[PDB]
Formats: sequence, structure tokens, C-alpha cells
Amino acid sequence: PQFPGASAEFIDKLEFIQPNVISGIPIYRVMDRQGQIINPSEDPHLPKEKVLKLYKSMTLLNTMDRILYESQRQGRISFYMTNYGEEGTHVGSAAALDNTDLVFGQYREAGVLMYRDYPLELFMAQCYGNISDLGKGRQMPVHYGCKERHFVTISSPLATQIPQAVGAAYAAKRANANRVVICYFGEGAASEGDAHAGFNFAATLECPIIFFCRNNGYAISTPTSEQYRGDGIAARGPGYGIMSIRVDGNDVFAVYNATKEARRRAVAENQPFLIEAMTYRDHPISRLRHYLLSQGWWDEEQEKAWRKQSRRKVMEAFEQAERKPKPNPNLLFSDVYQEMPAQLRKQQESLARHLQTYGEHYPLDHFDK
Amino acid sequence: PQFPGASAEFIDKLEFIQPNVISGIPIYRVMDRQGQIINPSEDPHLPKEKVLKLYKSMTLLNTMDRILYESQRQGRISFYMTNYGEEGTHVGSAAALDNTDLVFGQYREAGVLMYRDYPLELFMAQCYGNISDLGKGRQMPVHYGCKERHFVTISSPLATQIPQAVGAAYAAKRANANRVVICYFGEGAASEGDAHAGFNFAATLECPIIFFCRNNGYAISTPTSEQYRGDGIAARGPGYGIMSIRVDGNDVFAVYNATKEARRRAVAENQPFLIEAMTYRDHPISRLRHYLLSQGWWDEEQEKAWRKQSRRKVMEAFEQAERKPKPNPNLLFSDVYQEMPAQLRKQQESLARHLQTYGEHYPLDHFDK
Amino acid sequence: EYGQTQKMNLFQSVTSALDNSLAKDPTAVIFGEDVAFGGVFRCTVGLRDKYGKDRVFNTPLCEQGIVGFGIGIAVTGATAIAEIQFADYIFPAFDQIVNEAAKYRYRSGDLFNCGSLTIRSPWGCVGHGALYHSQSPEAFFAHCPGIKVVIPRSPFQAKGLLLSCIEDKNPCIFFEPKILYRAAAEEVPIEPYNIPLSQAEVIQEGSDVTLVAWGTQVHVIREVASMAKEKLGVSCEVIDLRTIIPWDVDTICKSVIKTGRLLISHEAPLTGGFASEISSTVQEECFLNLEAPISRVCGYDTPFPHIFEPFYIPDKWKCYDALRKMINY
Amino acid sequence: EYGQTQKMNLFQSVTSALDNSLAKDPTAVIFGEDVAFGGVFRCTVGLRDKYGKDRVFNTPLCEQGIVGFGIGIAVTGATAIAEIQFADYIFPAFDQIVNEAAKYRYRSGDLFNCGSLTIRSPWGCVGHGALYHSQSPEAFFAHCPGIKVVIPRSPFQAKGLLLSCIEDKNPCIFFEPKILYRAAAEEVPIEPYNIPLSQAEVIQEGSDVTLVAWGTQVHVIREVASMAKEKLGVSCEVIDLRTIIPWDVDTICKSVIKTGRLLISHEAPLTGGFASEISSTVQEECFLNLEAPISRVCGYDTPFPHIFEPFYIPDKWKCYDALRKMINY
Ligand SMILES: Cc1ncc(C[n+]2csc(CCOP(=O)(O)OP(=O)(O)O)c2C)c(N)n1
Ligand SMILES: Cc1ncc(C[n+]2csc(CCOP(=O)(O)OP(=O)(O)O)c2C)c(N)n1
Ligand SMILES: [Cl-]
Ligand SMILES: [Cl-]
Ligand SMILES: [K+]
Ligand SMILES: [K+]
Ligand SMILES: [K+]
Ligand SMILES: [K+]
Ligand SMILES: [Mn+2]
Ligand SMILES: [Mn+2]
Repeated sequence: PQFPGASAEFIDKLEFIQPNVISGIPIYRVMDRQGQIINPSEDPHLPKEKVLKLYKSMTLLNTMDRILYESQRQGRISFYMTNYGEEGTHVGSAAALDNTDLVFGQYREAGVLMYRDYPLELFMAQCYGNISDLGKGRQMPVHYGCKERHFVTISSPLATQIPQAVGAAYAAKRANANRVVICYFGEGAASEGDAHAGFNFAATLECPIIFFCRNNGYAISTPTSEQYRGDGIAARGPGYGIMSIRVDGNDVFAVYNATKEARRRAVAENQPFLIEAMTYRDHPISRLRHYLLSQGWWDEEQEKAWRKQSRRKVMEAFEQAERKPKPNPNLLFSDVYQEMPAQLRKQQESLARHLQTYGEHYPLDHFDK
Repeated sequence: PQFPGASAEFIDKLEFIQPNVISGIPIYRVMDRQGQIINPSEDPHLPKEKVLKLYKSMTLLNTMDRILYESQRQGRISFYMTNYGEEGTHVGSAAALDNTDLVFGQYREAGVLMYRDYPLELFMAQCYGNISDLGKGRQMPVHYGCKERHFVTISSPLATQIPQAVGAAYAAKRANANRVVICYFGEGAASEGDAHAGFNFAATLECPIIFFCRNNGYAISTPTSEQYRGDGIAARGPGYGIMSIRVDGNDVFAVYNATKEARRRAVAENQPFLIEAMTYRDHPISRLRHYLLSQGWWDEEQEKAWRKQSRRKVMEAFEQAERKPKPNPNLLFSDVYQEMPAQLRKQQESLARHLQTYGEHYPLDHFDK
Repeated sequence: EYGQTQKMNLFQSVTSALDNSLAKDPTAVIFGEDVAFGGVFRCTVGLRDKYGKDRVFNTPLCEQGIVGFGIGIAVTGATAIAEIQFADYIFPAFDQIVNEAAKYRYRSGDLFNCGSLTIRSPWGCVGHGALYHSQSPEAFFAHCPGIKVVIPRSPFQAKGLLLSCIEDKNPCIFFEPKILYRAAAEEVPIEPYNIPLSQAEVIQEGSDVTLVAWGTQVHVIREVASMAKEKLGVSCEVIDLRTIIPWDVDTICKSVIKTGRLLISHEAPLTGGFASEISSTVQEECFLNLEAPISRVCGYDTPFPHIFEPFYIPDKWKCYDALRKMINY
Repeated sequence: EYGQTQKMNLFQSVTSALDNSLAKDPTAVIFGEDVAFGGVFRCTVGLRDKYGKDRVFNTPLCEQGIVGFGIGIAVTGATAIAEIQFADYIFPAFDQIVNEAAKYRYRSGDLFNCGSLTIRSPWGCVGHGALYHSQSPEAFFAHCPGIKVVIPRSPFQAKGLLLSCIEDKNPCIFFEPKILYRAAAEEVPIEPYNIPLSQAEVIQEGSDVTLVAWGTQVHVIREVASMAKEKLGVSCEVIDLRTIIPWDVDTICKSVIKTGRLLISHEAPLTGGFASEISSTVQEECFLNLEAPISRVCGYDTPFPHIFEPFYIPDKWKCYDALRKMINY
């Protein structure tokens, strides 16, 4: 065969290629539901202090979720997306990254920020859009961003970060400072055309990026039987020439091993990797707990003490957030462009005049200056 | 494993799944370069009259290409896209379809119209945008359409027809009259997000559609090494749960067998099929010629006579096209909406007035009324 | 007027229109993200159980594919009613909408068409929706010959305008003001009825000034009419445009010819907003009647902010103050 | 003025700007469909051999991915100069452009930005390009706070405006009038130089009427200025807007304040075209000076036709006739 599009032999028999869906890409697991390491040769033997940091980040994230979720139900904040079931994927993968690796994601990635030590007061400031929000109160709650922690500000439109992440990985390659980009998205977001753009560009442009797809069987109400008919998202990787694997998202050690190894090869080889972590819409926290217990690294007393301390750290940050003023309304006009166009200043000026005369009708009491 | 997104076992060993690119999906072939049937059990034994119709449609298409291409070079028409190397994919696949199967495509599908007996004068009318164009002269040359022959009008934006074709297949399913849709596109167009949309919707909505991808190794200047890194487009089908095959696009019999069998199963099972036909940017016409000769169905004399008759049919249609007037300029305003909005009539009326006064400055001589 | 009615809010009046469509048009299907279980704003509740899973169904999460798929259905003559979950996410479909749906009939000489397509989508601000749950994209579509853009102001207007869009033989975008989905209910007929497209409605007559708006902002300018009459003894003529394109140029010029003054208002940003099209047209046809500059009271030229929403929107006070100055020009 | 110059046509002045950028900015890369071999309009010829295959490279055929990829580069601080092969095909990227690039800085509190992004694209009619090789999409982008849209009228204007877009710290769309790529050449400096954004240019002063246009249509209204002076002894002030947003409101009002009359012209369709934004603004700021209605002479509200192009475009005769009536209003 002499065709430039494909390397292949002839076949002289008509045979359609069938998807293997019933017996799909198997799910990599390191520890069972009792926290037992299943195959010692796969054990990462993470040191105690790091593993406890994993546990504590997962649980502190869960405490904050509980509080902010209830806050949403009471109408004190307008929107919340929790991390339940996603603590393991996010803390375990973040731990395998370098601190300066650039992270793109969307709604279930607060675990990454938590592992990277983002202050509770800042998760709070964004949710309340208060003066302490470096996002200046402009986006809906849970749209976190941190330039210091290399965490690209979340946006609501699904899958848009995927080809952007590939660009940032291309740019990193050129800069030659050994960094990877990771890009998280859900299985529903993987149906958008921007996922096909990102996947394809990453392979043809040879970019050091890890695609991390979290598959929980649902996109809002839509089960996966209605989202795709192939063997999940992992089965799609090899079709773009991307090395792919599927892991148990309830096993922090399995997420960690796959992420660590993807990072090593992506960076060395300038090639993309796809990790599909399976989760539920048995739980990453309890599974790691059973592991801590069996090593003698945790116990009931420590667990109750930590539950109490984390609750109070969260509530201290919560109460302080609720009490801060919102930013000056002047800030609705800045950062539209880097500079402020004169015609936009003129609109800023019209609001100032408007509030001089009609301000009694606006909630000026809560906003700074 | 209890995850709703995937049916799979656990694995206890970290193993990334690798693409098989060097040894890809093999290329289905029926007849060799000498027109010899390679494996008699795959022979379609098409009757002589049909096979001659294939030959004659391929060659007449090639004659028209030669003439219109030269016409473009001389500037008598503004644009032309030829069918060289694509005659086999298009005539062989059209022949496997029912006449009422709906066809979507783009620039290399005139072969389908030719097999379906679209008059030469109408291919010409569209290229010249003359009064006989049922497209009313509105689109660039080669943007053919025929409602009678079930051939959806071509548009320039690549890949847009792919999810549209899936919709028309869904609608056909509901109507229950045993029809399939076929959708042709190139390997470059398969990189657009609309291809990922179409492929995915076809599988989850269970649509009777054949995706026909023509892979010639290039999209304008861009070789496939720059277009994708997986094993061509066929390798992507199984990832969407779509049954896929790759064929020799220089072998009309191989294109015919795969198309026929895809149509049978798509219609029966309400499921999509993907055919990737490999071609060059050895030739479908000569290969079928060697087959005709070996059956005793053609010869030099018949070939010279047909070359002469087809040249004259084409030139008769050509000269007549060139001599017809273009449509009335009134027709630039109709069909924008079904009805014409009053504000659009008002603009029609302003042109009429404008031409009353300034008409000497417009090429009114060539346009009807 | 229209037979037995029932108190419906806007979401309910939407389901009523969709139910009536499916009942009388066997080709019609409704599809988009999460429509099967009733939709995230409850606009398709009960319809899949009633009419079947082949007629009311979920697609994958892909907007370009939702519109492209809908166009393909409509090409066969079947009615396709697509939903985009928030108007903010219609942009991935912008190429299918603008390069394809809008041009389908023209470019084929009317050999093919997608006139049986309707795309319905939640629209406009909601108090806390910030950048991507708040947008009013109508002006982006207004520059595209070949689509219709329609926006109602209440439950009764919504059902009758949606029925017209569904039945009209041109691709239509119907934008549903989401802040009204569960607001006050009004009486809405149970059975089908139509309100014409490309026709504005004068909901209050007046003599001193014309006010034009659409969607939720119609209730804003109704209150401004009250304020003005009360505070300034100024008689406002209040007009709901309803159809963005093709728009009712005639009704708006007739009014401005009578009053001599115009204020247009919309939540979308000023620059390139649809108020500039109405403004420039009105100026061309009514130039000799204009007593004062045509005013546009619109959102600022910024993205739509979360926490600063109260200061962003063109509320009754912004509009009243603009009207005041215009009266004294 | 600017050192050694050379006769360049517009395509050449583009390659000159791109070459100068890559020479002085080591982060800069150029990517899109078929740019490696020089591009389908020859705008990147020689640049990959000169600067390397990692800096001037082909992407897959996917516009949403081209813009998304470019945004990701720019997020790291590197200069990304993306090409979209025809402005007509920019629409698949409309969501990345409008929901992402344009909002990137705002929504992050300036923690992140894509200001080092420029998207350059062929634009406007070409004699025979019909629906999808002819479009002028600027007005679709004008309603989007956060992007800049820029359009030059000649080789010299092109290089200096493109250099500003490349260097400006905001995402820019630069639209290159393709019918000028190989038209008349003019002297263009070899070395880099900048023309300011958001600044119109008065290329001919006059006293009776103001004419505004951009791109190729600037040469149209220059000829209309000649016609008018010759046939009517009417003194036209001729203005090239250049930047669509943010636009030079000041220069245009100053002129209309002097002349009392305005005609705006563009190839894009009338309805929702950018002329309505200039018209409505000028009317608001210059109301008491207007001697006659502001005229808009634009393409009709239809898709752009193949064979009927000569009758579609707002040519010198259409404009002259509109000016005539305006003079006699
Ligand atoms: C472009 C766009 N369309 C639709 C939505 C509405 N939406 C917000 S979350 C979501 C489901 C996403 O599912 P998946 O990606 O699987 O993430 P998960 O919620 O399961 O974690 C949808 C449809 C959106 N934000 N963006
Ligand atoms: C949306 C869009 N982008 C770019 C183009 C320009 N274009 C016309 S043909 C072509 C190459 C298409 O290649 P492929 O799909 O492989 O078809 P082939 O020409 O090899 O038959 C390109 C990039 C287009 N028409 N539409
Ligand atoms: Cl959302
Ligand atoms: Cl093209
Ligand atoms: K996003
Ligand atoms: K197409
Ligand atoms: K319709
Ligand atoms: K820039
Ligand atoms: Mn999910
Ligand atoms: Mn190709």
C-alpha cells in the first residue's frame, strides 16, 4: 500500500472493525476497598507526611463543601458546585505534579487548589465576591483562579480550557523549562468540539500535556448511555495517537501513579497522555482512611481532633468572608481591556453621576468606598 | 468494577494503552492494479451493464473536469475543484446506494451526481451561474445541489454537513421508509469539531448513516503528519462505537462492497458505519479499464469512440452554458427568507430605481429581463 | 378571545406551546441537553412520557452538534425544536446558525431549506448569573440575514410567539427571559394560538415620548412610564418590539412621528447593541420630527458582572433620568 | 519619515510586519492552516525557513482549535499570531473569541490574560467569492467588549496597524482586505513602525459633508469625493475609521460638527452593520448640527451572492446618489 494517510497492509476479505465496549480498557487499581495494597510492586510508598497531607486536604475540602453547600441552600451565596467523590482524583493527581505545572480545569478542581495550599479565606472571598477576591467579584461562585499557584481561572463554558491548555503546553515546550500542563474536564464536556480540537492539536504539535477526564457516569441528568457509545473516553485517546489509561478515581494511589508516570513521559517525550478516572456521581476518603489505619498512621482520636480543627478553620474563614464589604462598583469597568478606553471611562463617569443623584436606591452600604 | 461510564475489569498493573499506527487498519482490496480479482469469494459480480455505467460515469466526469479546469485557468469561470483520483470512490459508492438515499458532501462528490444522471447542462449552469441554474447563480462554482436526485446543496464551510447529515438520518429513522444517509468529507475536514459532533450523535441517537471519509494524504498543503497522529480516520470510528473499515479508493469494487454492506446494516440496525477510502492527491479509471478488458467487455475501439462522444456531449453542454444569460438581478433578494420581508423588498426597489438612473454603468447586457 | 385559559408562568406557557406542537404535528421532536427529564428550567416536563422517547430526547453535550443535527432534521421537512441550555452557550453553534441555517434556502435556490427549525434558549439577566448565565445575544444574530430572532415579555406573549416561531418556515431563535420563568403567572389559553412575528405591540399609548424595549425590560419601561406621568406629567407611549429581526420598523416610526422623541432600552451592552439599529433607522425616516436626540439606555460595554449586577443593568432609574434630560433637551 | 522604504503590495506588507515581529520578539509564533508553505495568499512566505519550524507552523483544520490554542499560548505571555484562512470561517471560533479571549482578563481580575493574541484573517469581497469568500464580519465582533477589531486600507496602513495589533496587550482581530493583497503597491518602510489603534484618519479635508468608511471602501468614498467636487462643487471630508472597536468617536464627531452632514459606507449588510453604531452615536453627540439625516450606504440584507456581486456592493454610484439626495434634503 502506497497511501500517505496510513501505514497498513492490504486485506482481501471485507471485515468491519468492531468496538470492544463490553470488555473495555480495564481500570487500574492499587488499593482495594479495605485500603489494602493489591500488588506490592505497584505501591508508590509515599512517605507518611505526604500521605497525611493527601488525607487532610481531601477531608478539609469536604468540610468546606459541606459548609458552602448549606450556605447556597440558605441563599447566602448564589451558586455552589461540590467536590464529593472527586477528592481523590484531584488531591492524588495534584500531588504528582510539580508545583509550577500549570493547571486548567472547571468545576471540580478545588481539590488541586487545596493541595497547593490556597487559603480558605480566598476560596471564600470568590464565593462571596468580597474585597479580598483577586477576581474582583466578577464571576459566579466557584470560579477560582490563582496566578501564584499556577491555576488558570475557571470559566463556565464547558471544554473551552482544553485547546487553551494545549497552547500553554506548546509555549512551555518552546520555553524549555521542563513543565507540564494538566487539563481536567468531565466526560460530558468531552463531547464538545473543543475536546476533539485539543486532543488532536496536542498530538500533532507534540505538546507536554496531561488530559485528565473525570468520568462519573452523568452530565447533570444525562447518563453516559446518552453521551457516547464507545468504551468511555479512554478508548478515544489511541485514535488521536495519545497514550491513554483508565484508573479508579476512588484510589488516590492509583490516580497518583498514573499522573506521576504521565508527567514523567509527557515532559521527557513531548507527548500528550490521557487519564480517565472513574468515579461515582467506597469513597476516596474512607478508602485512604483504611490505609492510614493499617499503617498505624491514624486513629479515631486523631480523626475526631482533625474533624474539629478543620471545621473551625473553615468557619473562621466563612464568618470573616461574610462580614467583608464587596469591592467598589468602579471595578465593574476595569480590566475589560488592559487600559480603559475613553468611552468606557465615560460610562464609569455616568454611573458615578447617577449614584450621586439616585444612590439611595442602590445597595451602596455593602460596597467599598 | 461498579462504574456507570464503562464496562471493564480491574487491572493491578500500570499499563498505558498505545496506539497502533505503524500497523494500522488494513486496506480492503478486491482487484489488483491489473484489474484482477484477488479473492473470488469477494467478487460482487456486478452485471456488465452496471459496470459499464460505472466506467462511463467515471470517464465522463474526467472529461468534464478537463474542460472546466481549463476554463478556470482561462478565467471564464472563477473557481473549480476537480475530481481526479476521486472518480472511483464516488461512482462506486453511489452505485451501492438506493436512488433515494440522501447525499451530503462537499467538493469531490460530483461523481455521485454523475452516476445519478445529473444533466451536464446543469453542472455547467451552476458553474456559469446562468438562467438555467436552479441555484439561481448565488454560490461559487462546483457548489452543486439537486432536490430530485437527493443531493443536498454543497456549502464551502468544511464539515458542517456532517451533523446535519446525522439529523436527516434521525428523521429518516422516524419516518420508517428504509432510507440511509451518506455523508462524504475529506480527512482534513475530519479535524473540525463538527466531525466529532456528527460522529458522536450518530452513535448515541442510533442513526442510519454512512460516513464516507476520503483520505488523500493532504488538505491543501497540509500533509497528514500535520493533520492527525492516530491511524487515520478509520481508527477513530471504534472510539465512538462506530463500525469502521478502510478501503482502496482506487478499487471501485472495493468501495462498492463496503458501501453496499454498510448500507444494508445501517438501515437494518439503525447504526452508523464509517468507511475511510484511501486515495492519491494506478488510478480508479485505468484499473477498471483493465478489468473490462479481461472480461472482454471493452476494447481500444470502444474506448476511442467513447472518448470522442463524451468530449462532444461535454462541449455541447459547455458552449450552451457560456451563451446563456445570467438570471435577473431581482433574484439576489429572494429566498433570503421564504417570504420577502417588506424592508427587503424596499431594498430591491432601491436597486431598481438605481439602475433606472445609473444602469449604463452595470453589466445589464448579460442578465435576464 | 381564545377559549379556556389557565394561570401559567412563563415556563409553564413554554411547556404548553411545546405540548400543543407535538400534539398536532407528528413530525415534531424536541432535543438538547437534559430535556428528557424536564429540562433545567422545567420547560419540557412530562413531554417525553406523553409523546415518546424518540420525540423528546437528550443529545450529547455539544452545542454545534445540537444545531447542526437540528438543521439536518429540518432539511427533511420535519419540525425540529432544539434547546440551547443558556443563551450564553449558543456561540459554539454560531457557525451553524449564521453560515448554515441562515443561508440554507438562499444558497440552494430554494431546493433545500431548514425552515422547520426553531432554537429556543434561556436569556437575559437573573440577579446573580454573572458572565455566562446572564447574556442577551440578540444583536449578534441581528446582523445575520436569514434567521428570525424573537423575544416575548410574559407567559401569554411567550406561548403565542413560540407557536409562531415553531410554525414559521424560516429558522427562528426564540429567547426566553429566564428571570420570568417562575415570576407572576397570567391567564394563558390551553389550546394553540399565534402571535404574529415582525410586529411590535403598543401596550400603552402616549403623546410626549416613545419607549421601546423587549423581554423583561418591557416591564422596566412600563414603570418608567408611570414614574414620568407621576413625576413629570409626561405621557409615554410604551412599545414592546418582540421580534428583533425582521423588525416592525413601521410601528416604531409611526409612534415617533407622533411623539417626536425616543428612548430605547436593553440589557445588552451599548456598543453594537440592537438599539443602534432602531436609533439609526428611526433617525433616517423620522428626522424632521425629532425634538431631541434618540437616547439609548443599555448595559455598559463590559462583560456581565456577578456582584456588580445592581449597578450594571439599565434599571428604571437609569431610564427615568435619561428620559428627564431628553424632556428638557 | 520612517527610513528606507520599498514598494510593497498588501500581502508583502503583511509578511514584512510578521518578519519584523519574529525578528524582535523571540516568543512570537505564527500558526493556522497552510501557513508553513507561505499561506494561501502568500502572506507567510519564507518565514518558516527563516525563523524555524517550531515558530511558523501548520495546525489541523479546526478553527475553534486554532483560536483556543492561540489563547493558551498567550496565557503564558508568548506572542501568538493566529491566522483564519478566510474571515468567513472565523465563526467556529466565535465562542473562543467572544466568551473566552474577550473576557479572559476581566473575569480573572487581571490574574490571567491573552493580550499577546492577534488573529489575522482575509476579509471583504473579491469579485467572485460569493457567500463564503466575501464576508465582512466586523459588526458581529463590535458587540463584544474586550476584543479589538482593526482594518487597514493600504499596504502602508496594513503593516503599521498590524504591528500595533501584535504589540497591543489585548486580543486583536486584524482583517486584511483580500482584494488588495496584489493590488497597487506603495512605499512601505522595511523596519518596524506603528500606527495607533482606535484612531481614525482624515485623509482629505472638506467642509460640506463627512464620509466614513474602512478597508477597500475607503477608496470608494475617495472617488465619491472626487465625483462630488467635480459634479456638484461639494467639498467632502473623507475619513478612514481604521479601528472598529474601540472606535475614534472624537475624530468623527469633530468632523460632523464642522460639516453638518454624514454618509457612512461599508460592504457588510445594512441591518446591524457597524454604520448603525456610528450613526446613532453621531446623532447623540452632534444632534444640533445635523443638516440632514445620517445616510448609511451598505450591502443589502442578503447573503453575499456569486453572480450578482456587481449589483450588491455599495459602489461609487450608490454612494454618490445617496450623497446627492442628502445635499438636497
Ligand atoms: C458550553 C456549555 N454548555 C452547557 C453547560 C451547562 N452545564 C454546566 S455543568 C454540565 C454537565 C457537565 O458534565 P461533566 O462534564 O460530566 O462534569 P460533571 O458535572 O459530571 O462533573 C452542563 C451541561 C455549560 N456550562 N457550558
Ligand atoms: C471551515 C473552513 N476552513 C477552511 C476552508 C478552506 N479549505 C477549502 S478545501 C480545504 C482542504 C480540505 O481538505 P480535505 O478535507 O482533506 O479535502 P480534500 O481537498 O483533500 O479533498 C481547506 C482548508 C474551508 N472551506 N472551510
Ligand atoms: Cl454552567
Ligand atoms: Cl473554500
Ligand atoms: K471552561
Ligand atoms: K460544507
Ligand atoms: K421555524
Ligand atoms: K494583541
Ligand atoms: Mn460527568
Ligand atoms: Mn484530503
